[PDB]
Amino acid sequence: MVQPINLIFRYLQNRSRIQVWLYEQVNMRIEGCIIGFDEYMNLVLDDAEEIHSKTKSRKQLGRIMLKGDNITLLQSVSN
Amino acid sequence: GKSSKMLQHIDYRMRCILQDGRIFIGTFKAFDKHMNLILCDCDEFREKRVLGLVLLRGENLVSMTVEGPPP
Amino acid sequence: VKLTAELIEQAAQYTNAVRDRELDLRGYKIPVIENLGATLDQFDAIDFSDNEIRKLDGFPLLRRLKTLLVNNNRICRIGEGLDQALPCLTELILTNNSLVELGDLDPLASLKSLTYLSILRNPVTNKKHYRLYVIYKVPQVRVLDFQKVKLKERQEAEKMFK
Amino acid sequence: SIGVPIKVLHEAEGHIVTCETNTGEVYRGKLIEAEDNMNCQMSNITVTYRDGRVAQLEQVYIRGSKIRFLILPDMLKNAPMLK
Amino acid sequence: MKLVRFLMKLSHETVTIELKNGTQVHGTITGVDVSMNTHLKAVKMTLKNREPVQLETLSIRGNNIRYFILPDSLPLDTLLVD
Amino acid sequence: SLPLNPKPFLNGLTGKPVMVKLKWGMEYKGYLVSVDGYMNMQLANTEEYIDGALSGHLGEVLIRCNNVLYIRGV
Amino acid sequence: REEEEFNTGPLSVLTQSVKNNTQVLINCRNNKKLLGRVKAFDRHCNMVLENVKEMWTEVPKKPVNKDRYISKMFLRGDSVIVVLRNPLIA
Amino acid sequence: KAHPPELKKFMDKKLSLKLNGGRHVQGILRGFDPFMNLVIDECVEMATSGQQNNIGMVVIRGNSIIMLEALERV
RNA sequence: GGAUUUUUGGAGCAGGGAGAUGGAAUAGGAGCUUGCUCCGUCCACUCCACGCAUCGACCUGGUAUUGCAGUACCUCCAGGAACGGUGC
Repeated sequence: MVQPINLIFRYLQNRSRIQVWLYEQVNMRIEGCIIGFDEYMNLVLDDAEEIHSKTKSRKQLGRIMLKGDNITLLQSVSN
Repeated sequence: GKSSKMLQHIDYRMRCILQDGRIFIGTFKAFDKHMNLILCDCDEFREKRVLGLVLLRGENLVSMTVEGPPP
Repeated sequence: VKLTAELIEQAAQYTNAVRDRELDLRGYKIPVIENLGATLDQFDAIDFSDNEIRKLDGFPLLRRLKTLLVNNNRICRIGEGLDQALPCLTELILTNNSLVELGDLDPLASLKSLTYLSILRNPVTNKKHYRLYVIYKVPQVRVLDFQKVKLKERQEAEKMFK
Repeated sequence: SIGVPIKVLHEAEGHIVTCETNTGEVYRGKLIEAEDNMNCQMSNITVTYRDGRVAQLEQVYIRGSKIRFLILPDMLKNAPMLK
Repeated sequence: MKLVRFLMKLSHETVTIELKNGTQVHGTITGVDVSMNTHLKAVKMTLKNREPVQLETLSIRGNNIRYFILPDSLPLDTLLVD
Repeated sequence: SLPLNPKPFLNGLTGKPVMVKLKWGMEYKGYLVSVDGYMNMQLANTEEYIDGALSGHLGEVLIRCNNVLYIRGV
Repeated sequence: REEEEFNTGPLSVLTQSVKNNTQVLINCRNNKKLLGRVKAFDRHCNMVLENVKEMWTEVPKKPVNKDRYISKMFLRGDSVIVVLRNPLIA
Repeated sequence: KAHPPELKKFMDKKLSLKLNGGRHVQGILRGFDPFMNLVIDECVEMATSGQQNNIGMVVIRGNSIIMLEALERV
């Protein structure tokens, strides 16, 4: 049995780039490197980028504090 | 204090309106802290839909009123 | 034993086989259907079988009334204000009644929501071209005497008496 | 700590019932597992949605978060549900 | 401090409640619980682009109520003292 | 670097010009003055931005956690 | 603990509205902005206000804007989206 | 209270999960959580045109989980 | 007792484009009635991109099953698509 909190801790220790999809919003997602987490699934992304699938654009913001109530799915990317 | 607002309408036919615009008219038998309504032999109007014993959750409830006398 | 508010408040009401709120008013021998305002349109069907009602009239405004059982009665005339009192009347069972002429079916044409009609075991059904006259006078009815109305019967009803 | 509709849903496990979701999906079948948080796990279930896409699956699991209503048979509405 | 104790002491008053779907129900507040379960008697409800309907009783939940409307002659300064 | 929890990151971001964007598309840019444990934000000299264009200045703006989608420290 | 967090956090921005009797604006999720003086507040942002003015815009379903005034009202903290404090009472 | 969901029988089984906004994924579950969070290793998501895209090990939260159908006989 | 399955809400808003197309009986403004011209609100038809694909309910014809049960729904073929929702 693999826990999701242990997988999030392994992804934060590996410092790999992960993409987070929003809830009830399939057009725009976020992508970045998760540095830390909390009990409320609050992600701290360094040099994050908002990717819009409809317009095919990417806007960088930097240090972003994403709440866990909006992130619906999180996948690991190689970029 | 007395908490007799839900006990006075027990075993009576009530029509509850949903959030999407549906109306379920059924005999309210029991409730809980989450406002879970159990409507035995309930009808769905928006057309008539034969449902019967429908256990609707309290999250999709908006308003409830008395429909008629108890059977 | 006329139909009053105390007889309607003491009558049994439950769910029928079609999951509709029906009140069983059989075994009362009511000579006239009246004092139906005590139900407050809380019943979807009316079971008035085995009665002595002579005219199907005197009913108040009931938007929830969709089925009316008038079987085993002596109904010989229909009221002209049936559409103003029951706009959602779709089921009308008038089997074994006292209807003799087709002219009593002329106030029945005002019910636009009526789709199921039963006129079996009646002297009006034994007349010539009774089904064609019922199809021509009431085009909204789809099932007449447990029979589906076809296009050929509608064409035969629209051809004659046009 | 346990509600009376929750106890009625737990006592109706093993009967042919249906659960209509908030999106309109109706999972129908035998209620194999019914927890206190309206978690309905059914085996040999059938999907009849408001979309109408009727299919048959071996196992289905619908949580209580997106569950709108539940249609149960009237075999348990007489006793011991009479209070 | 707690708004539930202030809302529970507003019984026998003709108020109005506007929901999130645009339906406004005006009536006399008769029962208020800890979960803001508003039980009113002889209320009038007007939905979005619909006709107003009068009911002898109504029960609205606390999560479905968006805003409230109190009369101008309501003693809000005296009812705020716990 | 070291794994930082979001609560000291929100405590240390006070007094710096950040921008909090909500789920409705609008963002408020200003200096973060108050941040409690319930993820509530209170800023001073806030400016509203909608669709990449500035709307106007409001001053002290209070945004709850149920509507705020993200926050970026500028 | 609770009083210090209410007088030192974001709720102090509400507490400056009831102590000094200032006017603040509340933008809701129904595209309506109500400007008024906050009279009573709570931990769940239950705002009971007096002498409020609510402005919005409506379509015939060109559209047009509109406004209205209420003597005393009460709004729950769930529908409150934005709360802005500005020196508008002076 | 805080009872975990009955996911012991669906362990290491290929199931299809539905997420909000009309999302569909298929993969093998690798664990359980009391907050209804599921870890799907070697997951494949269905696009709008119908093509399947492999996203690898993903984590789905319980706030957007609609329905999980087991494609294998348990 | 406002941080994922119930009660302090992730809700709000808008229905593709064109055509010397057609109508506001009593309800638009301006060129300061009436007639005409212009512009930010629908429905009916036609054209491109019957908006698209899906399944359920449903109508016509042909066709198969004569079977004792407590039910999401029940034969198949072809045409038409009045309805529902799903993703773009």
